[PDB]
Amino acid sequence: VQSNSTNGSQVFGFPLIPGASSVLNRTLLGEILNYYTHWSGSIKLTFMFCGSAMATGKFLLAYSPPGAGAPTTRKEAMLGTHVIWDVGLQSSCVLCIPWISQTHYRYVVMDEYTAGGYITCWYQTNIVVPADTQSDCKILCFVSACNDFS
Amino acid sequence: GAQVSTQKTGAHEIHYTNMNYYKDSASNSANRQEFAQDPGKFTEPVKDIMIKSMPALN
Amino acid sequence: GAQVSTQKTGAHEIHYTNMNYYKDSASNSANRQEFAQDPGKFTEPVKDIMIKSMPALN
Amino acid sequence: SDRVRSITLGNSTITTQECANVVVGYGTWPTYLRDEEATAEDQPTQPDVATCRFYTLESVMWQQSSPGWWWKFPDALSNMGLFGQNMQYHYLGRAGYTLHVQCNASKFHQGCLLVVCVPEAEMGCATIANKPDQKSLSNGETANVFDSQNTSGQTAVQANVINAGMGIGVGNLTIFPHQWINLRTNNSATIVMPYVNSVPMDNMFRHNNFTLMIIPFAPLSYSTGATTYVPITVTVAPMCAEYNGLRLAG
Amino acid sequence: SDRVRSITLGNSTITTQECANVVVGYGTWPTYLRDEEATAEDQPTQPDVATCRFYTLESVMWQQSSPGWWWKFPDALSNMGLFGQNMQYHYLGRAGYTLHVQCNASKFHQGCLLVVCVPEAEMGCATIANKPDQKSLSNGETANVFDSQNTSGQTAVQANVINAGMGIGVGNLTIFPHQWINLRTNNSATIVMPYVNSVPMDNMFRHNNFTLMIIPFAPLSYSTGATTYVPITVTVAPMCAEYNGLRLAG
Amino acid sequence: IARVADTISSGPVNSESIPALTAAETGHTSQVVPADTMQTRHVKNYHSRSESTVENFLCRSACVYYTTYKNHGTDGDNFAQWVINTRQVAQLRRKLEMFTYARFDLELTFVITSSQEQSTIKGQDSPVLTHQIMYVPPGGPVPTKINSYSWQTSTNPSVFWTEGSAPPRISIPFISIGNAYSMFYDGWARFDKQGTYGINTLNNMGTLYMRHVNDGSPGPIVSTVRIYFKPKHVKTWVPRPPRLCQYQKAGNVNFEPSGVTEGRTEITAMQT
Amino acid sequence: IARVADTISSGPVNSESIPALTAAETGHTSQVVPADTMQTRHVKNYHSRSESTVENFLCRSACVYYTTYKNHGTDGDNFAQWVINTRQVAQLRRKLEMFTYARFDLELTFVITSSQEQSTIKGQDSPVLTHQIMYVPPGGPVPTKINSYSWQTSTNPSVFWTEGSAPPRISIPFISIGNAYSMFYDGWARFDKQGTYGINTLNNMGTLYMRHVNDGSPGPIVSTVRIYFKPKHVKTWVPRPPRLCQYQKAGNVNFEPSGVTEGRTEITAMQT
Ligand SMILES: CCCCCCCCCCCCCCCC(=O)O
Ligand SMILES: CCCCCCCCCCCCCCCC(=O)O
Repeated sequence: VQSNSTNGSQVFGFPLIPGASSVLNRTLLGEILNYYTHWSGSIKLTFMFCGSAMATGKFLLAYSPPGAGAPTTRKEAMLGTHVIWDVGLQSSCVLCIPWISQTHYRYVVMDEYTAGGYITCWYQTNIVVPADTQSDCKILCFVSACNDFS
Repeated sequence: GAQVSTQKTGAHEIHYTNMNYYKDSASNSANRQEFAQDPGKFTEPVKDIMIKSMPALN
Repeated sequence: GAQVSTQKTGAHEIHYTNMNYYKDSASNSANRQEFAQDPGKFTEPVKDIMIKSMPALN
Repeated sequence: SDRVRSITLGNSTITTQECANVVVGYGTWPTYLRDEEATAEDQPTQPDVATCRFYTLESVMWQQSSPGWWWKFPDALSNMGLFGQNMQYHYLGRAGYTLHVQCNASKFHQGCLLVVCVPEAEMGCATIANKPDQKSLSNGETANVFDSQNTSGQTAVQANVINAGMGIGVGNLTIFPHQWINLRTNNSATIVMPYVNSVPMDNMFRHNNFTLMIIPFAPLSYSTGATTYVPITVTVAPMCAEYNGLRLAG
Repeated sequence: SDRVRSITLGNSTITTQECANVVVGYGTWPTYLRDEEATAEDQPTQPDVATCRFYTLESVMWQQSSPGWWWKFPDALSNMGLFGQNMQYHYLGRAGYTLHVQCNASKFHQGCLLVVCVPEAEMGCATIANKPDQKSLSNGETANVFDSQNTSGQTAVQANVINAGMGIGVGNLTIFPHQWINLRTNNSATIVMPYVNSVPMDNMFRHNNFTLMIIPFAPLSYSTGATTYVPITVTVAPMCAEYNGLRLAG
Repeated sequence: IARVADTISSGPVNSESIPALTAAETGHTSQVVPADTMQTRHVKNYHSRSESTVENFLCRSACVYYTTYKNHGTDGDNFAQWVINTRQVAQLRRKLEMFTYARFDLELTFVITSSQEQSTIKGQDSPVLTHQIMYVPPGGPVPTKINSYSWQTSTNPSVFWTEGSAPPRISIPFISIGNAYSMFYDGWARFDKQGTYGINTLNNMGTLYMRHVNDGSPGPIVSTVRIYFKPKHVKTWVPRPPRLCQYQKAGNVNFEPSGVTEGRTEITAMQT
Repeated sequence: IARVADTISSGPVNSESIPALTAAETGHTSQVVPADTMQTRHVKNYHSRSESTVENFLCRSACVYYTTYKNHGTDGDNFAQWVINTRQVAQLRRKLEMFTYARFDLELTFVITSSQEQSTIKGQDSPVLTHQIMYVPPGGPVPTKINSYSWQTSTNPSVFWTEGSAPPRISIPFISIGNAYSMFYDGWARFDKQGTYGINTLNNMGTLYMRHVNDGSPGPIVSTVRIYFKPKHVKTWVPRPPRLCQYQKAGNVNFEPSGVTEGRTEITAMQT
């Protein structure tokens, strides 16, 4: 992430496919799911800011259910399920992805019927730092299952 | 001297019997069951208890 | 722990036993029985009840 | 007497003086989902009167030679005001439907049509090694027309009436909830169709819960000098609509 | 501590770590209309979570020389998803609003803005014998900008900041519900605004219940090498929305 | 129990009741019974309706599919595979398609047979063959060769069987994603409706793989495996009209237009 | 039972509670559920977690190893032998290595098959073969020949089996020296650290020996035996990260450096 000259830029994104996507398939949740064919339940994503203490900023964490493609702008992303993450004293923020499906279970494998939807992140505000501070910084993302999961 | 227990069934719509034929417990079939879970030892291994609704720090 | 039920017999001229040997209900033999019928959902799906002896209209 | 009925939903009322008793699903009146039978966790949207009102589909003319007409519902109502907008903005949704089919004529006219609502009315293609086109299956409120003879084309629907578009006898469609409009008996028919599926809620663009078919078993016939323009019109209202999965609109 | 708050509405949550206590109307929390205070007879539509969720307006950059910005609400949200569609399809409607204004900066930056919500903020025209243009008054989510000096034009708004666009001292705007964002104190401010009018419900296109104004009383200032891009962003959610008079959409 | 309705004696009638007339247009059947049209005697009808129950109709083991494999071949290509698909078989498909939705457990039986291929080899006396049937769920490792590690089967269920024993048998519990299996699907896989259309969009039930577990012998052998399906504990919903057209494809409902009945000389003819 | 947590309805919230923020640095997961982030409906979730139990994960019979032997050979060298080693098989090893320690009973199944070798001999008709599988614990007498007295088996357990019968089966109780089997061993066999390093220092589980118990016949035969392992009553401790590198050796954990995931065009790309 960095200081931007423009508003609403995209930070990251990927489809919600825990058993296939390169983002999740080898994470612990993915590794367990790779031994199952079908799965169900809600998921948590934790984002930990690892920049300097003198750095502040805000982010949009959002989930967009299928029936439309991934958002192409913050304006569209914000219309889904979302959390505004205020980077301050607490370093971590959690985005909970609710269970939304026409089914009770989804396929572990990529499948068109049990489409995952999309997870994206957009800047809400700029990353603002004082003089003699590096504006370039990193964020770590962690993933785990919710209590409602099988 | 068989025991009687239940079969796994689907939720939100039955017994079977089980006799042991051997003198060694190693001969018994697998102990498949619902058991119990206690994930806290791996998900919350923390001395000072955190409250879900509260700030983690202070 | 077997259950005891009846055999189908001819009308207008007997028990058998049934023990389950598996831990999974999917292993049980078919649920063949007389059950019950309720054809009205397909033969009379009508809000306003018709009387057999009466004119259908008025 | 029992020939007269009135239905009020939302901001619309249909009053009929010559009608059949109302046919109701498989004996099930439409309701909202229970906590016992649920998937999606988010609190659902319930537009209530905003979408549960009646909408009228494009009328068609009944010719003495007409083979019949059909509509697919989730697609038919995709542009119908707020019902339309709520499905355009959601991943999942559910609704039952009230289908009221009308066709008046003079006492001197004769003919008879089957009004039937068929779930999962998957269509066969006229070309065997192919699949039907989207426009051959549904045109929103514009009815598709059945063929009197075997039809053709690479993406055409095998619309010959006798097989009801799906390879079954047309005469056996009476299994499905249905009612008839016999011009000497009534002017309209009413069918109440609850949501029916393998799942509690579904995507309203990928799947058509049911198709309405209007089939003239007895063709329209009249003497000369009698009115020649005899329309058939269809009016429908969703019930207990629920939506989940609010998202960027499709 | 009391510096941290979290607001959840519909399918959206805003969490803030450095904020002011929430300002609430004139002590009134937004509610739905009572039977005692009603006009329209039709059963109202209550979209609930479909429209009561948060929406984000176009962000602006705060320059050390900026005179300030404003938005009119019913107009600002006219294209905001289903809130937008429900007003496009109804004659009457009512809603309260939660306004959360954000602007973060480093501890080394200084400046301070007034965040104020003003009811019936009728605008004066720059040309005295004239009326302002529609686009000079509102650009949906795009903020209008106040002028540092006296402005001009036949349909221009007299946007000079010192008169707040209406001929009053800018320093007296504090009567209206307001909160400040002082960069050394907080990153965001929250105002809850109940519906306020002479009538229980109104037309959401002809009238703007209130205007949000963001005014830098103390301009942004910083040392060299410090971040130069410091945005201000506004996020709003309607509450207890009600609609009456379903009609052909405008 | 499930006894057919009996018959009540009925004498002469002269009244305003009209059981004979109705309005078919209303969408319900007439409830008229013989006691309403002619004079009757009492009949204690002891007949039952047990064979008409859904469970009895469906619980028979039908051949669904069969394929072959050999004990010799090129580069390890000696195994058969089959995508689970219950629509490749005309009789079973027809019965299953009578209900729009169904929920059931499935019992499988396999029948494995083999024969000799024409050969010039003397000394073909061979040991009894053993066969391996393995099920690979969607996304599992796939065999590419008969000696591939993919056959280790650490988790995937499989069955090993020796010829001469009773045919293999196994129970599969209901496995749908939804609460019932759909027989029909009036829809598309994708939101833009650009994928396939119809029932095959839901068919993601895995594949069976089959091979010999002996090594090769000079005498060539060809084996055939027939897979049988017997639904159990079957609950069904929403009956449909039986098909009149013959099936063309397993992946869809395309059809050849077909008449509704065999014809005859006239409407009053007795010779049909 | 083992039911998944259900969902509690949740209305609008405006308060000082902050379930959305935490401190990952503290080493515990967030306990946030959907009721804390969005408005929810009540959901009576009836799903269970039975297949996730350790017992179900592991109790499948995996092929671990196979080898061969012939009915002809030189100087009695017609038997197979195998050192017990569960690390020679990629799929089973991977599953077992997920837990650092485990305690379980082991059920074994053997699958024995055979085939003919190319020969010029006519008159190869032969009687059914019987096989002997013998287990020799560390330090026992060892077969050197198929006709050695070492096969008398007065104490060592063994199984005799005739082709055509159901495959052999036997139960082995937990046998460790310690209170659990170790999957990993960060240490050395010797105090001077001059022996081997790693898990193989603990592998002293004995050897299986296998042979035909018929006499030889002119027609040459080659036999293959597959050994299957099914852990039961399994209790495990201290889970570990699954391996990403492919296994190289059965005796150690040497590995080829491997990336953590398949790549993609960009961080915002949907096509992974
Ligand atoms: C090798 C032994 C295990 C065999 C496992 C095979 C399981 C295949 C799935 C069978 C159920 C198919 C149900 C389809 C019904 C339908 O969609 O209409
Ligand atoms: C011939 C019949 C008797 C067969 C006896 C074979 C016994 C071999 C030992 C099996 C247990 C091996 C457990 C290893 C587990 C581990 O160390 O991780």
